[PDB]
Amino acid sequence: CCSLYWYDYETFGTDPRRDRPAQFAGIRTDLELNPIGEPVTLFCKPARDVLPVPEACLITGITPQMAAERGLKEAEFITRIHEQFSVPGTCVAGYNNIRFDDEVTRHCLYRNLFDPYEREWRNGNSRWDIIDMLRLTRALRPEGIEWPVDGSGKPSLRLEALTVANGIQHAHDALADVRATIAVARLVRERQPKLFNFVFANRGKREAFELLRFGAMQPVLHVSEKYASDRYCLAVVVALARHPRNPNGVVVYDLSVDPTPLIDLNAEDLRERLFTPASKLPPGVERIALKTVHLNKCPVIAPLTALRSQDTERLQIDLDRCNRHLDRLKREWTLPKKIREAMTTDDPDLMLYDGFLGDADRAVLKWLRGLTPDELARAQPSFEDARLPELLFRYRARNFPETLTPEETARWEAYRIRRLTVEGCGGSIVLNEYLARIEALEASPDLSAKDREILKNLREYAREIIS
Ligand SMILES: [Mg+2]
Repeated sequence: CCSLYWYDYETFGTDPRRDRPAQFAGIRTDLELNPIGEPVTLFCKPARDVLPVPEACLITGITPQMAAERGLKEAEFITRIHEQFSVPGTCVAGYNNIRFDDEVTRHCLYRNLFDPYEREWRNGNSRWDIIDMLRLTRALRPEGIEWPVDGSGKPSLRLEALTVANGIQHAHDALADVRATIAVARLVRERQPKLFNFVFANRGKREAFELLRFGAMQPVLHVSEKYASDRYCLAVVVALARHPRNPNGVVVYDLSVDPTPLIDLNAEDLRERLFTPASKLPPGVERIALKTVHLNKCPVIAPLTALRSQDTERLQIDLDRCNRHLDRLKREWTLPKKIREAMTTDDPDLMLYDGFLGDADRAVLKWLRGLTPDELARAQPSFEDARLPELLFRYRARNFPETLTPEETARWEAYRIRRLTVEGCGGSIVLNEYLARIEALEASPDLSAKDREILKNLREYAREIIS
């Protein structure tokens, strides 16, 4: 008895690690994509160490004042989301959620004393994202769907362009985005049900690994944001090695690129070119066409035999050339080891991926969360993980500031102000940039009345937050 929970954030900036959520929209559906129960819509009050990015507030229309006025404390905000997410059998899905919104969720759970991952895998739960399914559909079975292009003819998967081009539309608040996501998913399910079921059924770690055929040197299709839109985000790849550090990474080679440099260079030169940003490569030297597949992120892979002859022709795929390159790679006994060889703080808010929680810590965290604000002030717990002490403090200071001692309040105030004002103290943006970016935006000739009010609100928020 499983369900799909579709969601989206509007946030105060584009850095999931540092910029906090402002709005959440959620809609649960059955596996037919028909809604169950009511949509959820929540605002999150910004804690008093938050400085939003001006441009984001203009795009969303959401000021810190609006969020404070209509929202919940972050603890309750995330607890209500966590409730919906952790209902057994729930697959939590969205549109580009895995590489953005889910990171916002992980960091938010983390700060608020939840395990960042349990909602993703316990009690039959899982994740999904439709963006790579759409990339595969457009690349491999585009029939029956209008694939929009922008003004200069470049391909676009933007939610609004896609929905209008296919006549399933009906502004950018989170709720409209979520409903448009569900509708786009329905459209794929209707026009290409077999692909839809293939991608969905194969979305998990185990199943994605199996599709890679590691290590039979079998070429497969892989779609990714990292491959060029001019090639429909698709490449013919082969899995060559497990990633040295990331246990969920498999490194794959784009068989359209001459592998001579990968074969000929030593481990030192290979590491060098592989860590040189493409912009900084010398002239005549292209990049090493290796790419990491993150098995835990619902990567989309299909067998080479999914190509019909019109698809190969349409995608301008040279199978012989790929085969020729594959032959050369099969001959190198040492290549996997060489690849693995070539590929090899402080702030608790920035240390989510520094290590996993123990079973013990998880238990004390749960107990602390069950307490009332008063009980929580008296707790005096003991942690195995070194990150949790300071982390517990900020959680109390942000959501329950009336619960602090006089000297605790002075500690919060020192941290709070220097996060708001000094570079590298947690925030993506500090007060002076915030004001400078407000100035830049104020100088433009094409501000709406609404834009001005928002920029006015932002000035007032900065004035108020430092007093
Ligand atoms: Mg979104």
